[PDB]
Amino acid sequence: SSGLVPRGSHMSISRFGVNTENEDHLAKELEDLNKWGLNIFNVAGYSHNRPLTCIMYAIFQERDLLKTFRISSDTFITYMMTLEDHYHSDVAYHNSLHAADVAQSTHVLLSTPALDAVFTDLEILAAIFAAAIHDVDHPGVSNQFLINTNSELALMYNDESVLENHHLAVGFKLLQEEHCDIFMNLTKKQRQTLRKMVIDMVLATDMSKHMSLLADLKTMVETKKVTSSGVLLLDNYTDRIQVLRNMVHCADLSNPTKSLELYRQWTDRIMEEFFQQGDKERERGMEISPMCDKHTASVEKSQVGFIDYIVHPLWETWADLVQPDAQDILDTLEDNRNWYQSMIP
Ligand SMILES: COc1ccc2c(Nc3c(Cl)cncc3Cl)cc(=O)oc2c1OC1CCCC1
Ligand SMILES: [Mg+2]
Ligand SMILES: [Zn+2]
Repeated sequence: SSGLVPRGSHMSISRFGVNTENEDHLAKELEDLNKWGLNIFNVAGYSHNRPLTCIMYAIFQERDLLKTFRISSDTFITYMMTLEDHYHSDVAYHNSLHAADVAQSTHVLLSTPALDAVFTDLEILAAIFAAAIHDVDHPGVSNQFLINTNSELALMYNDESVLENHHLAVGFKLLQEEHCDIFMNLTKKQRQTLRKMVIDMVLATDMSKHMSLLADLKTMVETKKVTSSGVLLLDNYTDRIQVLRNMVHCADLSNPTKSLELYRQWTDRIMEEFFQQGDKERERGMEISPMCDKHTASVEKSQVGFIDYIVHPLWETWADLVQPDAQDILDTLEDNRNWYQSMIP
């Protein structure tokens, strides 16, 4: 059988989009599965554009989660393909590629030396799952757009974290489609605890919560306890879920910390989507939102501002918490900032 599937499994790699011509190219790419340098774009190209299902399957075999929580390859692949299918392919940034990137990045962060032996397999399961569903069924417009157009969703959720709540509703609702219950064999107590942790992590991806989230994290860094070997000590549930909230938030905001080659592609996609919203706003006779105007946009300048006000402050604190594990991410982020700095017209 293929090294891409569990030993003795009947699962066909062709089921999740991989041809024999790309098996080796993909397996090579997957040698970087546990590294920040992994190229999710190549993975997507080698799997008929199903990077989420592909990367999640690799992560779950790597972390032995299928065996730990008794999830069969069939159930897993059915759920993942169903979920990936619910990410809008025609949305420039928030499609399954973005989710695959967050999942993969979350996967790498969970293994940072400073956090070793901190999380239970269940917490690990919830973090990666949360990352995978965090933007499912995203429409390509912001919460404010949904609020202004009196979206059914916005009414339903009282204008509070409209998208995020929706991502959660969809992510869990799909567990009920045919052969999609990947949590069937967890105990009742485990499903309850996982639900709560996922809800927590996905709501924290709401940007309007960023400031509050960053503040709490800085407070934790202050009182952090560590072992002789230098490993973080997160005694209680509160500290663990707070770190996980921040971990997924960091993965969501990890574009500028990746190689410049990848970062630039991520930047083109987000700008393209923002412009899509810009056009939608014009078509509906609304005021064009900031940066959603392709005509008065300043891409380079905006990236620098995004890094100075949002990304750098967040990663500087994370780097602080898991010191010195994130120093490289910190340097790459700085190198990338200066590049965009130098490209401003
Ligand atoms: C690579 O460039 C990215 C990538 C992602 C974002 C971004 N992502 C998110 C997140 Cl993390 C959570 N909710 C919504 C968005 Cl759109 C937010 C956000 O405000 O800006 C993002 C961003 O840069 C923006 C494009 C011009 C200035 C800001
Ligand atoms: Mg989101
Ligand atoms: Zn996201």
